[PDB]
Amino acid sequence: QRNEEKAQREANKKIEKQLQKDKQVYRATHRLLLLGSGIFETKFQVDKVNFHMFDVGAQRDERRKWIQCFNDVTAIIFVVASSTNRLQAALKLFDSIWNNKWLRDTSVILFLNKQDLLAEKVLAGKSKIEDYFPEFARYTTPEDATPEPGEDPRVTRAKYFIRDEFLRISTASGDGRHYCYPHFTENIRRVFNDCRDIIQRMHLRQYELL
Amino acid sequence: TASIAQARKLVEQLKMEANIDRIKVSKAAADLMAYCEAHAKEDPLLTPVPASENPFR
Amino acid sequence: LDQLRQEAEQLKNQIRDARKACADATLSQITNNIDPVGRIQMRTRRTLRGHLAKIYAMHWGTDSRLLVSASQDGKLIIWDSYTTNKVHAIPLRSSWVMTCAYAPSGNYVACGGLDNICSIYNLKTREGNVRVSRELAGHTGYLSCCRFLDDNQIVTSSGDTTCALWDIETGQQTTTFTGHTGDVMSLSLAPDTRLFVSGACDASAKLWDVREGMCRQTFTGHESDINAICFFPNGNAFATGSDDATCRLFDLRADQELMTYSHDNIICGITSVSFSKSGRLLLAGYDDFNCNVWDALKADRAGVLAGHDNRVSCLGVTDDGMAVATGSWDSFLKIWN
Amino acid sequence: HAQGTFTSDKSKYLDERAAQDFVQWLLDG
Amino acid sequence: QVQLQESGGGLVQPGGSLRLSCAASGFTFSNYKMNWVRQAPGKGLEWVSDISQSGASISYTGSVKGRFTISRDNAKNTLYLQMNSLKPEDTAVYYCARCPAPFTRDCFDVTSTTYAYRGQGTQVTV
Amino acid sequence: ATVSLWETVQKWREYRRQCQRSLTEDPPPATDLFCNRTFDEYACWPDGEPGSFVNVSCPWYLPWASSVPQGHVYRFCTAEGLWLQKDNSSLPWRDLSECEESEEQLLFLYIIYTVGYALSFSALVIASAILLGFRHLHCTRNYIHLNLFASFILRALSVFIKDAALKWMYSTAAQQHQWDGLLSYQDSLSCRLVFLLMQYCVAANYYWLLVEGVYLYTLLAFSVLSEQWIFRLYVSIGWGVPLLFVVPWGIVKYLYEDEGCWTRNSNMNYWLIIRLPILFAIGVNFLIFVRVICIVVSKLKADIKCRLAKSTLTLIPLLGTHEVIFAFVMDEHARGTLRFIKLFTELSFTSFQGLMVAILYCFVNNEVQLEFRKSWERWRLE
Ligand SMILES: *C(=O)CC[C@H](NC(=O)CCCCCCCCCCCCCCC)C(=O)O
Repeated sequence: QRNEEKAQREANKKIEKQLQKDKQVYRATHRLLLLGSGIFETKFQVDKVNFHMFDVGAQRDERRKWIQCFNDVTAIIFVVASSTNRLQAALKLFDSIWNNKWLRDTSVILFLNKQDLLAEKVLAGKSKIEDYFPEFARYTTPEDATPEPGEDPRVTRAKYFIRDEFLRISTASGDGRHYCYPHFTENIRRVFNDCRDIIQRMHLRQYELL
Repeated sequence: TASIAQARKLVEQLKMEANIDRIKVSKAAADLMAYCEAHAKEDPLLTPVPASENPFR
Repeated sequence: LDQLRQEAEQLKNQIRDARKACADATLSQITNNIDPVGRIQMRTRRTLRGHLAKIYAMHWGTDSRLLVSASQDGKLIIWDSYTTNKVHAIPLRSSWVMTCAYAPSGNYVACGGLDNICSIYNLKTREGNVRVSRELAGHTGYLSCCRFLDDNQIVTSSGDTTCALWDIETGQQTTTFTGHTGDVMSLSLAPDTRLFVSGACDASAKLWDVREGMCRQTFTGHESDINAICFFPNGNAFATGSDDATCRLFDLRADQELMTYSHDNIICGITSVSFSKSGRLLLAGYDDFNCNVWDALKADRAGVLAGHDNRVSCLGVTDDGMAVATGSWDSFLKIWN
Repeated sequence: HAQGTFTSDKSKYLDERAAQDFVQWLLDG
Repeated sequence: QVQLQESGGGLVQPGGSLRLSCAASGFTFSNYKMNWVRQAPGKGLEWVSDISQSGASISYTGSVKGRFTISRDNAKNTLYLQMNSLKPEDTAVYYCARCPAPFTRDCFDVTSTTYAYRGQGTQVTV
Repeated sequence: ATVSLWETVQKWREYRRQCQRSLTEDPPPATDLFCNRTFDEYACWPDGEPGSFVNVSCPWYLPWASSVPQGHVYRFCTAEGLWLQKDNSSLPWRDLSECEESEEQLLFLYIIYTVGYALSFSALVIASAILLGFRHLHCTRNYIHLNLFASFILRALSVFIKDAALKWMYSTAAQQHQWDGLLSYQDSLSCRLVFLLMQYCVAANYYWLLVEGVYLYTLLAFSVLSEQWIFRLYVSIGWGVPLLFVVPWGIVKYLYEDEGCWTRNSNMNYWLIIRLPILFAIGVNFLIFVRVICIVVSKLKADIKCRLAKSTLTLIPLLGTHEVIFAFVMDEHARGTLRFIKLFTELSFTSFQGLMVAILYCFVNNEVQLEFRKSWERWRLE
């Protein structure tokens, strides 16, 4: 009858108000994926812009199926512990995240963690970096590289070499669709600046200005 | 070790899946064909009903 | 030790001989004389819009007019598909919803995902205010599929290589079906709901039973992960669709593949499989953004749905075969008829 | 703007022309 | 059933040579990027070297770079790891893996603890 | 300013009445076979002339009367009973060399912008049919594009109706009714309404270019805002603020200075109240242009020059920054050989602007080409 359709339509109308009000909250927030009980949302808000990062803990080490949920995050935060070789173990995971079909528009913010650990490693005589990467033995620190102080050219060698590995994966494919932003671990300001930079490049791509 | 015990439980599960009967695939295939010809009238996506008793118009 | 693996190899070799001994014909060989199926023209009747992110699962009510759909925005919208009216819109605690279910009675709705908890919601609670009836925790990985057997039982597949039969009124795992070595990506309950099939990332499917809890059968043949599984409407066959871009029809008593729905131009995997009421159309969503409609017996694609702007994540036919809803990653549910 | 100008210039080029044409109408008629 | 049957692994002094081969049945070998995953006695699973569908996209760890040379022959459904000048840090169980999806540039979960499409592994000992 | 036609007809009618009141004042004509008093509808002659060369020597209603104050024309009647006659003529002779004045450029400018507005209006109804008929392009960016394209189409329509009304204001049938005295089209309020519609459609075009620039700047520099509140604000700026400075122009041009229809601009302050909001949309679009191009050259530094040039030549039509080069020329001060070329690099540019934003932001747009590819692909499987 027509009265129950009217009641159903007024319920549709009062549901559409909440979906209109939820679209405003959902488009405002930036979804991150921290990829250093099965998910740990950590909402944080810098400069009134709402982020909520998702640290996928209590999951198995087999990520080819739940990583497709995160194809519409603004950024994958990729914390790599620069020291089994667990630096090539993150090189290969970045190689598969970068070239994945669904994460091919999803940009990556790359945090090269533990640079003080790498410093006290490389100055002490525990240079495994030349044993596991012999291309470092012919490497030269670039001229567009900043040796900010507390750094002799043996830690800014290995540090920029390790981001050159990731920017060698990153600049093979994925020219305009997604971007890798390498950083050396204020840490939240870098995520915010690079998410602003991701969102700006998405908008500039929607106008063919980039 | 415990991995050998897990392999023993696996091979016992594979022993459970060995004493079952497997019919000829022609009989099961003819059962599927019999199902598709038996329910051939009451499936509107294959054989569309007229748009009178169709709720999506 | 190592010779135990050799004895298991000889046992599965005996299984292979016992399965090719019962295979002398095909499903294609008997069906050279059956009638063909025409180009299945399905126009999008309704387009349910109202989801903000990618719809990861939809599910039909058993009255075949109410459908729940979960999307990754954190929202579980119950739609009247006959009027495109939203009946409910449950906000969820975790936004990463990889599955949804509708209770066959119509009272509850499950959801679950990367939070590892199945949330069961009462739709007809006191006067209508959809609250969480039961949060079922106990899974160690993400929930991939959940399918109510009764109002009181659910079975949830997870990415901890394990399916589990729960009890909604008590909140604890009645049965725990182990045996997969990969993430169980899907499950499909039989029309009798006594057995259920469950395909996983190890390219294998497994037929269980909710009463005992041990694995009745195991189905190899796929090359990569089984993204989707669905039962033929008699409960004797089931179609698996995997990420090697094939569908395959495995029969239980035949214990092996009856047909393989592939194509040369098709390269991306089947996200969703569904059958018609007759089982004559195997609709299969794809990562090339269109649901091909395969003639299940002849194995030649009858139609293509082809309306979706993104990956067709979910695809469900009604109980009475009257319509077929395909949700997709473009956040639109399309009703095809 | 451009069409204010153009049209102003057009309209008065034609109104002055109509004034001279009216004066030519008075000489014979 | 996806079957990876590794073979050719034995014992040799440092500076020797072995030629591993994983006979791969159950899948179309040409559509998949293959892999070599070694597992040390004291550690987890280290990727060694991948090779794409054609056999011209080859990568390695630097621990094996200049010393090992993979090749696949798509007709015989085979994948080789020619080993040369072995070190005592190269003794491991060499699983020949296979990234799951076909025609994909990504190669996920190959060195995971319970990966499915990985073989049983030749123990190479020096 | 310069004289009107309606002013000339009113001056002629009052001169005609005033000199008919003196034509029958006092007749002296006691001469034999000489000319009498008459009015030739151009200049009234003396009441009696016995053969002397005395005329009024110029009438004072005519447009260029203040240019020539001199007279004494030697045009009198002879002793034949009537004036002297010319070569095969029955009209009284009079010399008209003493009261006489001293174009294709307007036709050339008109052809260019008419071709441009027709090509633009065609491309923009095709672009609106595309942006309204795909349902995957239906984002808020394309709603701001669609209102921009509708502002362009309203601009092209108002430009066509304006030129048609200028053809109807000074047609020979309209001039015939106007120097008969009453009831012209130039009196009718539909003339005033099409010349009020032209200004509103121009201002709505400039303010939808401003809304496009403001929207792009809030997308880049600012945060995410609520889509419906920002779209209700954008339609109110693009369609309502043009009313907010057109309705003052309408009422001021109606009551203060209503010379002719509202087509020529006598008082330049009253046209400044419609120019300065348009100059304000132009200025804010130039600020947004240089800020977005700085954002692009900062994004491109992370050849560079050939991609930046393509992005700049893509951004120039969308915001209307090709007006900035000649917006400050200020056609009060542009008179001469600049006033032509200014009009050229105004008019043509704005006309073909509707073409350029339809090629760039619909046809060679990658999302629209994607929708055409998928539509032809899902027709090919049929
Ligand atoms: C003002 O100079 C003349 C008054 C004008 N009269 C005329 O029509 C002059 C003759 C020139 C006609 C010019 C061609 C019009 C455009 C032809 C092509 C249009 C095609 C549209 C492209 C899509 C008047 O006021 O009317």
